[PDB]
Amino acid sequence: IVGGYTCGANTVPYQVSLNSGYHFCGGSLINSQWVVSAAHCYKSGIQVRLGEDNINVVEGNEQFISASKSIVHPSYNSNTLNNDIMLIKLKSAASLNSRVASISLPTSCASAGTQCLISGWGNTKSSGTSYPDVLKCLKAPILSDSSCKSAYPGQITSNMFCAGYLEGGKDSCQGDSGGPVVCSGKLQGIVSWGSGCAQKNKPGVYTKVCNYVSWIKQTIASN
Ligand SMILES: [Ca+2]
Repeated sequence: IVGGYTCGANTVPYQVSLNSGYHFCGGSLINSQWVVSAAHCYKSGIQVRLGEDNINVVEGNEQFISASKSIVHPSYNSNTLNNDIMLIKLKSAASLNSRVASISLPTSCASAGTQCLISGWGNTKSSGTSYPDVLKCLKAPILSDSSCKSAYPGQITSNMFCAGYLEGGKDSCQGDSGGPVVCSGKLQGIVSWGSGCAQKNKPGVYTKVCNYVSWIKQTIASN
């Protein structure tokens, strides 16, 4: 997260860290046994870390649970990043409490102008590299589809939306991928891609979760 603020320990209780020996992507807990993330975060050997603030220090509220199954969306396209969503099943159910909690799926899509919360442990600089150890937060609005398509000609599908600031300075970034965009208490986006980070006229692009609710619910029901 570039240009954000320190969330505070366990104030984003649905945020997860995907660990393969190190943090490499975010995700969101959607019930006691399932996480949603970005398909471009796919790899084998994932451990899901819940209840994290400082990902390099054991602070006492963590739960570490290995993945038993990962399901990349059937139509994921790694070249365009269309359908950049995957589901991860945990080997055992998480213990839900005030600091580890699921985020509701949306019943309706969010409109441009809605303010959302984006969070992650990704890079905090637009030029250079500095990775934080505590969770960072950003409040950002959903941008109009017209402005999104104008920023990224020929690259925005109906399964994507832009959020952030056309003036630059505030954005998600590398290492935030897979993490949540929460608007009015519902999961509306997944950190997916962008051109650099926090650059003028290049806002972040997010997977549009409301398009996938039926697939998520059907998949969870049968796996
Ligand atoms: Ca920790």
